[PDB]
Amino acid sequence: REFTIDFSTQQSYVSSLNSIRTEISTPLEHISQGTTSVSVINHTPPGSYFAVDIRGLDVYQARFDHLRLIIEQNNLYVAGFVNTATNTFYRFSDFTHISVPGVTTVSMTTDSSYTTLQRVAALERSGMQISRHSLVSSYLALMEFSGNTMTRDASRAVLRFVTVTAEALRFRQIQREFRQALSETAPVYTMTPGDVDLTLNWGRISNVLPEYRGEDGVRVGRISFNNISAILGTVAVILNCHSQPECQITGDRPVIKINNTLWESNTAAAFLNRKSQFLYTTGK
Amino acid sequence: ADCAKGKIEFSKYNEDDTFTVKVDGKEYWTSRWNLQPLLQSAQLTGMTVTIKSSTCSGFAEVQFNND
Amino acid sequence: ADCAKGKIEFSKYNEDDTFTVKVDGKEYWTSRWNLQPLLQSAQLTGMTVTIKSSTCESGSGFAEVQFNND
Amino acid sequence: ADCAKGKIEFSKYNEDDTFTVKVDGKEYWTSRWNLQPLLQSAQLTGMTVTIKSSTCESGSGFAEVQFNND
Amino acid sequence: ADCAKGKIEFSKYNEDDTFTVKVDGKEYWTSRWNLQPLLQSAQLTGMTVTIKSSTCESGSGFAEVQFNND
Amino acid sequence: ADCAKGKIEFSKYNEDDTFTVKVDGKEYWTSRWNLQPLLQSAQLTGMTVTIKSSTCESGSGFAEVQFNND
Amino acid sequence: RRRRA
Repeated sequence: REFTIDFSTQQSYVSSLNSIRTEISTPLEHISQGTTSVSVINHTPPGSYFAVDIRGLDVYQARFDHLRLIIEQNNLYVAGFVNTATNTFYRFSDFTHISVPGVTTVSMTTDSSYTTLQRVAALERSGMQISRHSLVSSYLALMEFSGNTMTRDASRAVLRFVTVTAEALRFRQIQREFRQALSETAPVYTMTPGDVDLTLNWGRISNVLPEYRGEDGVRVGRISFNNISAILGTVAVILNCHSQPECQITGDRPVIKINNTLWESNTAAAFLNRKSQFLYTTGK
Repeated sequence: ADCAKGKIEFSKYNEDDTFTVKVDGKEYWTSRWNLQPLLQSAQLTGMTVTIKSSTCSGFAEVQFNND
Repeated sequence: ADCAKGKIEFSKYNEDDTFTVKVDGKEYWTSRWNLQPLLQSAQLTGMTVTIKSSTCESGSGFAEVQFNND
Repeated sequence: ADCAKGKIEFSKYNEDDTFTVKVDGKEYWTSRWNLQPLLQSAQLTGMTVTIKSSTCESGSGFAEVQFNND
Repeated sequence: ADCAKGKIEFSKYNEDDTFTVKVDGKEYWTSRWNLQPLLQSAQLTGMTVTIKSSTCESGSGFAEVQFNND
Repeated sequence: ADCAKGKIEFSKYNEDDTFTVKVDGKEYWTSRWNLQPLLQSAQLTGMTVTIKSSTCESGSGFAEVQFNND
Repeated sequence: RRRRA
């Protein structure tokens, strides 16, 4: 399955993301308005991927058009990137189970964790700037890349492209904040600590939201939603937790309802595991 | 004896550093400090508690069950 | 007396190791260390707390507090 | 020995300040004060624990427990 | 004075019995054990903390901190 | 040395009252009493912990640990 | 496992 993400305008970009979501996921019964929902990725066999062709970096122009991302379908991870001009798939070391026919697969030494990518890139995501201009720069870096080990510029390019494709697919919040950079003003998107925290809590969020039944709030670690509009404004696609390993940290209880708020059980457990404070502090 | 069984209707930290819970319409207190977080957690997560005591006043034995 | 009843608006650890909570627009402090994490749990979870004391002036001390759920 | 592995079916604070958990159908008590809130939090989230003891009969004591992510 | 306000980015216990938190790009430390569970719970629940001190030198100690849900 | 940086795969309360975590395939123990709830909270929320110690072989002790969200 | 991109 192949989809285009077209960066020409905010319209073309959001349309692209919405079409992907519609094809690969199904709305939650209880978090859906119109055709805008939190949706659960439909089950695919392990190893299944879809391709994303990057378009519209130069508005409405058929240039800068040789970059494709390979996305593992069940978890939306970028498995690597394809230079369609050289017919080469540069694949991260944690995706040797992703096989793409027809391309030359270059198996990289670099893994795709944000820890690794930020290190190699010498670029932290908190505060990282993304503009149309730096997406073009990212595209050029990825097209110039060769070899089995990511360089700094290739890693920076992957950080930016993953944010505006896969992470925006997951989070309507990131879609909404980044898309302003596509406008004629050409402003800069700066990814916030809150954006980063969302991405880091995706698995936990995915385990909790299927249990939502209209509670006044949702609390998942550092993440809080106070109403359905906050949920819908923030989250668009979650893992299928029925199942995926990212759904579970420990224990087997997704949620606890406390005072009309749906808590991730592990969050409550993590502040209800303290003994008597006087005994704690004096028992050194 | 099982003095009371049910959800904690309220808890209360007392000026004498004891701790009171209301369960199934009756109030009981304990002087054991480590029961303070244990009981408040039970109250927050909806645990069924069983207050137990030779006389059913104070207590220092309580069973905790998830809902 | 029941000095204040409501959700904890903020809590604050103080340099003298006392602990302040703001409830229904009034601030109260306790020197009972055991209350620090319990009040934090109450604040995190939106319990309704009832501050009890023989002095109910904002800024006064307390060592009795009831915790209620919705 | 590894006596019981599974979720905590109930927990109980005891008159002598020890603390009992029922795991895999058998009851075990511990006098380790620090285990009391840890075990209760494991209980509330369904965390699998492994009780380790010299004797594994229901009613045995333990001073060692592993908290697993199963 | 208000030294830093924000969510806790990370916390760290050091061999020298100090507990560091990073808030709004600045690091502060406390040796009050009372504050360790309070600060870590604030970190894991996304509370906004306000570090308060007489002088707000970077890397300075603190023993006053406000906790807010938002 | 930076010994390990990863999620807590399990924790264990030991018979000598120290507390062990398994991180990145190696086991590390600490006698620091303050760390026991903090480490369990880390395990419960999938925090990344950074274990630092003078020796990093499995079975080494530690007193310094950083708690990260990311 | 730490978060993968």
